[PDB]
Amino acid sequence: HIKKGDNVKVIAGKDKGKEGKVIATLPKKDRVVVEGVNIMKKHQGILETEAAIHVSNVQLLDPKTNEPTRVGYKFVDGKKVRIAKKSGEEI
RNA sequence: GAGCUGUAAGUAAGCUUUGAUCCAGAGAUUUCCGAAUGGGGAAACCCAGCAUGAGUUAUGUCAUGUUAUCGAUAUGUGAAUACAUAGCAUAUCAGAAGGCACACCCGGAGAACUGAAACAUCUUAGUACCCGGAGGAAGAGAAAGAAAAUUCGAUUCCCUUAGUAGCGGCGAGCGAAACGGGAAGAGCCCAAACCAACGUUGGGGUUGUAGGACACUCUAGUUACAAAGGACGACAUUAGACGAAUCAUCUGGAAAGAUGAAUCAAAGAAGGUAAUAAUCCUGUAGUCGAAAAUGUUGUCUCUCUUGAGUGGAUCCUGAGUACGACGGAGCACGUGAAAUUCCGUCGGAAUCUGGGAGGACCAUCUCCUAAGGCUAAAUACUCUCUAGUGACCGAUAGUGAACCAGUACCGUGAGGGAAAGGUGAAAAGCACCCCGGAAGGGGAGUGAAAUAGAACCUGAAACCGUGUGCUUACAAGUAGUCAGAGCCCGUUAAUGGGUGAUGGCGUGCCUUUUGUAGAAUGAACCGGCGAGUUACGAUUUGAUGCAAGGUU
RNA sequence: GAGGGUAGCGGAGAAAUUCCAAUCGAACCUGGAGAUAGCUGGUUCUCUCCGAAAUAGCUUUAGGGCUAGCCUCAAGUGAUGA
RNA sequence: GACAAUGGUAGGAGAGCGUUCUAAGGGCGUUGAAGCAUGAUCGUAAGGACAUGUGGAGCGCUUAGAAGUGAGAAUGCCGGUGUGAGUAGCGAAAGACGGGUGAGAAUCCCGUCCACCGAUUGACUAAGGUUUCCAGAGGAAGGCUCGUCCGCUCUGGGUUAGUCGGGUCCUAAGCUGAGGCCGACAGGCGUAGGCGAUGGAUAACAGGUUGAUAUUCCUGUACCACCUAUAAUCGUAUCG
RNA sequence: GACUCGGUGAAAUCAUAGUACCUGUGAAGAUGCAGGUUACCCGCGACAGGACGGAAAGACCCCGUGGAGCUUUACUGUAGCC
Repeated sequence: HIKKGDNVKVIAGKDKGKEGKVIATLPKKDRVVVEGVNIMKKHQGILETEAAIHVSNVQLLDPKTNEPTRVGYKFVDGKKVRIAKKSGEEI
């Protein structure tokens, strides 16, 4: 659904409306780490680190107008491509 | 199509768009024990022969293959004993052996407690157990039949006939069938007479509205029975792919909730997501896809293939069988007037002008043709698969087992057998300071909440403690009830709440008994669990529809 | 002392109903099996109306059962009750 | 608005309360559901509301339907916790003192006296057990008290054979046996042949050494079986 | 051993208990009922009369149309033998 290094928007949670770059992925549990989201404080001094959120809480913005949208698959070329729902432009 | 190195957090060293892991169909490798099979043996071990190979100056050692016992088939196959029909040796073999599914099927063998209010005939019962065959089913099956109609026409299963006929120390109890309505539905091959070959099957032929041999007119079938061995196109099964439609505001640690305005539907089945989502995620409706491997089939291929036979004198069918007597068993039917069907022992028929049956037996009539074999479909059952369903369970429940359970543990052994689920949305699992040898604890910090800190959701009663308002050391108490001063409080607001100087009355509860304070029985206390239910028949009452008719 | 043999409708016994894995007048385990019990014990919420018997006959019967007699609920026939 | 009825066991009849689930309709809940705790509330009974604290996600109402639908007794089953009660007991026996260790010593370590066994409580070895053996480090639980200690916990170690005891040697009892005999089925007997010590045969001794092994390792001297090459009898042997 | 101190620390039993005596009464032998008499609250060491004291659904006795073992000229069968 969301690949590593793509740009997404937080749709739900405590940081709703925060653009970031995915920098990690956990497909086994469906969780993804997005930079600047879910910062947590650990005890071991206090080392602040970023927690992983649910993959169903982030959306990909349109390339042209930066609008959160769903991903489609036209599959014209021999390799399938990700197509933005709002506009056919590839995401 | 970007991540990966099982459960599992870490600590490491590494692989991967040259496309890793992961999923599916085919191949390779596969130690030792175990039918275990080279010989032994206390299974998972020990000890050998033969052949061919490396190693070693040689011996010791090592590696890869072969050697169990019984069957059916070659070869030699000279003992008592001069045919020889003992043994005895080698060769060949998708020949056997053992193991499951508390389940279904056929056969062998075969109890008891119990009921009859005792008990032996009888019943429970041809049931349990044991053994031995199998097969995806088995078994049965092409009339020596059912009957009495102006007849039907292989077997099996369901409804009905019916709790009827009948059986029975005629007690207790047991218990049919044929007609009629349905599911399914095809039937064939041998022996014999005879015709050709030197106890191989070569032809010929298969039966009752009588057949064949023998004399006589004369141009389709398929390996699921009916004889059996292959070549040839299309659908499904075992990984997948695409797949419509939402944005704000308020309360929150968090929106899917509330408040407004928009949307998709051949998709409003469901499961997740920091709370209750048709439009956030995985899916659903619908529509596509198969290297290679299985199964079901369709086509031509392949094999195999002569049918009506008018006469009718002579010939043919299945024997120690059919049947009888004696002793048993089986048919709903206990020897009874017991027909029909079987086993052991003896005696023993007929031959188409024959033989058998129609509930003893005879006559007449009617219907069939035994003593050889094979045969699919309608039926029974469920280890274990792939989809699903529930006015079923929700941790003392549900399988003994929601946890690594037939495991802790118990027994020499065969066997018996438990207890144990829940932090949070996210480990964000309390850095640091202080008391202490530690354990533990008080602060700080994380979080929405730490009376959520892993002996971790909620946290009832028994039971054990601390503080306090009233009360008690002259008193005889199933401990309560009615009457009633003083002292301390102030509620769901009303003829209020707590404590109790003193007076009247009063010998627990259950079970069982003519009768219990009873010294008759039962309970240490608290919690959970724990006993007239269901399926087929009969009868009566209420309700309801129709009515000389009602209902399948 | 070591290694062996005899098993329950059975073994062993210089004999006691003595022993066969800590209870043997007939061992242990699983199954038929929820054997049978005319005998004991137990059997869970609340109100309203009515309300007994402990007798007769028969009984392989006497602490069991059956019919009759006394209770209750309905539908009926009418002074037939005291 | 009138008169008349209402004690009750075994039993008969009638009307109701509450619990779980289901179908329709209509409603509450993070502005806090169920459950739990408390109170001076309502109805003829079984029972029904309301407020507050705790709790943190489900649950009432109306009519009808369907039941694993109501607990104080069964010497009832399972779990938890009392009473007796700070009561009985703490499993044959001689100990004392001075040092050491340590948070903590009648109980651990070292030393000196004393006491007990000595056909033995001493020294070796079969069966059986199966790491209980050694060293350093530990004190939650186990040890009938204590514990710094341990047959307890953690980490790392320890068993050396041609000759000792068993296999490539033999056999008793007994147990299994190709063919074979006998039996409803299984399977019961049994010959040749095999298996089977508690017995027969059979080549090593004395010292030394480790925290833990010794006829095994080491030092010094032996013996048995089997291989290889080279020399003695100048064979009509030799092996069976 | 018991008894007094330090350490450790069970069991049978148990309807709730603020648990006196005498004469009488009662299902006929009362801590609990009637009438009298006596008794300030709470411990420790001892004795054993009674709570029909506590361990075992009384083995004696009688009942069940209940079991099991044994005996015989009880009934009906049977191995075996002639």
